[PDB]
Amino acid sequence: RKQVSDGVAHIHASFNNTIVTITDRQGNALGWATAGGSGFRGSRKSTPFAAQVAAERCADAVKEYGIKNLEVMVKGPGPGRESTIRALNAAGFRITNITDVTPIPHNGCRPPKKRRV
Amino acid sequence: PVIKVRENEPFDVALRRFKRSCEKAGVLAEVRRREFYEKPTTERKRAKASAVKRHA
Amino acid sequence: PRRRVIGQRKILPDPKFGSELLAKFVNILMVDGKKSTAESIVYSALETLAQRSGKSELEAFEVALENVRPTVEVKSRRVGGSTYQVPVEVRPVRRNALAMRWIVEAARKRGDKSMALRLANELSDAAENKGTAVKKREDVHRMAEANKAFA
RNA sequence: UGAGCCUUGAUGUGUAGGAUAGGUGGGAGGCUUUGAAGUGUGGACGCCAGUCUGCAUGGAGCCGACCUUGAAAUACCACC
RNA sequence: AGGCGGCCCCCUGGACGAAGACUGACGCUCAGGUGCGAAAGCGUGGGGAGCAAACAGGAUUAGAUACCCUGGUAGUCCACGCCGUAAACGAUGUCGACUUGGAGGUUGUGCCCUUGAGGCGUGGCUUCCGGAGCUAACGCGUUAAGUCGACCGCCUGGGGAGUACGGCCGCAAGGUUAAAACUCAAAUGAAUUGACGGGGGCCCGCACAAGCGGUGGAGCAUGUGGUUUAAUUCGAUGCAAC
RNA sequence: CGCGGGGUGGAGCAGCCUGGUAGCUCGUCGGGCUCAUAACCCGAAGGUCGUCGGUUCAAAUCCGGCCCCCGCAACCA
Ligand SMILES: [Mg+2]
Ligand SMILES: [Mg+2]
Ligand SMILES: [Mg+2]
Ligand SMILES: [Mg+2]
Ligand SMILES: [Mg+2]
Ligand SMILES: [Mg+2]
Ligand SMILES: [Mg+2]
Ligand SMILES: [Mg+2]
Ligand SMILES: [Mg+2]
Ligand SMILES: [Mg+2]
Ligand SMILES: [Mg+2]
Repeated sequence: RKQVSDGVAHIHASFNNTIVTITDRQGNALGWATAGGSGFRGSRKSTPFAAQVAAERCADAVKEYGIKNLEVMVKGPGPGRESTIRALNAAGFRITNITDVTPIPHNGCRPPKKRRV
Repeated sequence: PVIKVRENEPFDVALRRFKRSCEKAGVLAEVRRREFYEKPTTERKRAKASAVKRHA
Repeated sequence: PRRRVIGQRKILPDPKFGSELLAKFVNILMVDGKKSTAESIVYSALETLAQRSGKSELEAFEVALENVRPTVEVKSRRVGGSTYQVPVEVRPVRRNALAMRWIVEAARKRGDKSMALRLANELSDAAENKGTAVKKREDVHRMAEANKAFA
């Protein structure tokens, strides 16, 4: 049902949690998986291996939709920056676009203050 | 850094290229800079320090 | 040592078969220095396993060890306040030793009437993967697996 | 895009086991040119065993108590 | 000066320079006086995304009115005003003059055939190292803290106290000017040897790790302490007394 | 009293939803681990599955009475 040949794969690589989300060419989701939603908390949450695992899980989930070719959207810097992509490659999706959509502000919005440790 | 995969090219190589592109951009560094707000004074001080370091 | 990396002392093989591993096992078993008793116990254990399995005394020893030895072992790093118990690749030299130690511990724990008999039983359990040492190995592996995340 | 229903097609692994046996009554043969074995398979389900077909190819056979089972043929079936 | 960074237009200040032309001391500083003056704040009116005092909850914590997280009002933004303080700091008043230098950078400009980005030199502007010199040294150092001149401003031990009281200014917050009594023998400044750092780098020890056995729990030996005794000889007291 | 849903390890919730089937959140102890309370895993004790009978090979799972908790509207001399 509602099968697709190729779709976008958003990886939200952050300092806290890596998010893997597989969506349509235009922007309609099918299945997502998170490193925190794989059975990992705190120190295990922000991890390349965990990210990889999450990616694998996502791939497993989306295999019902008949996806063959793949494109990946990269958002933010995290521990799972390339590990995630490696995972999906291993899972067997013929990667075409390694898109980077990192949210760099052009000096507008005020950031929060420094963490004094 | 929007990166496309060429024909007759491995995945690892593509990944490496992407990494290089990222490095060239300095996106991660920018994010780090913007992670927490910097007071202008502090930034200026840092710049001065960097300049000092440059002189060897 | 902070400075010294030295080649370890030569340990002579077992009198009955010709095995360094067996000797090492005996040493591990032995405390206070009573080697001849320990050796005898080991021999007895081997005999019972042979009587049970109907196989070679050393080969059986080996596969039991194989069944109880892990590939990955956790190690504390202590960088922050929270535990950073990083898993590390274990060398084939000390892995064996660790397995032997585990076996010994299991034997100690066991409540059969002869110590030789106890360890024979442990060996048997290892062969059929159901004993205490094997269980310990399993969770060690699980612990490593959980935190294999770190490098 | 939900609600039923006259209706017509799917659906039923306790382990014994030919393997995805719901039961209760009529039967030892029903089906076939309102086209039988075997072959490429689309889509499904799925216990991954296999289970229901759509369409093409092929043109004269698959099944039945079987050995099993607390229950027997999906050899024909109605009440559902 | 405070400051000011998307872009584009309008209005406009100033600087700097090059050839030249002209005025002819028109110069300098500045008590009082006037204007400008980050931030926060204050005032009406707006505007309000984020951020974020206060504030709330969570943690953390011995406690946690904090640091940390989630949130979140004033404020941060404009409009015309007030405020008039900042470590407004080059901690160096302002101007003018002179004295071996370099590496540069920045911003121009004029000749020589630019015979090529370039070359000759040669003027303005800013940064670092540093000679003479100077200083308490640190250091500053043709942008002086050097050698002189002018002119001001301000200091005269610390604290009390840049506070009181009074004035003047302020819507208010307060600002400004500015004491005294009493009190202390120091108060500092630079640098030096040290030590120390929950600074940095190096190395090392059974220091950790990895391991092997303990003690600590029991009884016994012993020694101390504590209590007790007529007397419990006295000393030993982190390691380095038991 | 009429009707509807529930009695599930120490507690609550899935398994009923059309027989072939004890899982979830903790709680408790032990082990590993940390300076650790904790976080985290491994292992275990802990349930006439309201009660009882019936159909059946097979029920906590279908039904019947009975008991308890709740919800429901209802009148209440
Ligand atoms: Mg004249
Ligand atoms: Mg302001
Ligand atoms: Mg205001
Ligand atoms: Mg905050
Ligand atoms: Mg609080
Ligand atoms: Mg002042
Ligand atoms: Mg300033
Ligand atoms: Mg001053
Ligand atoms: Mg200098
Ligand atoms: Mg005052
Ligand atoms: Mg003791």
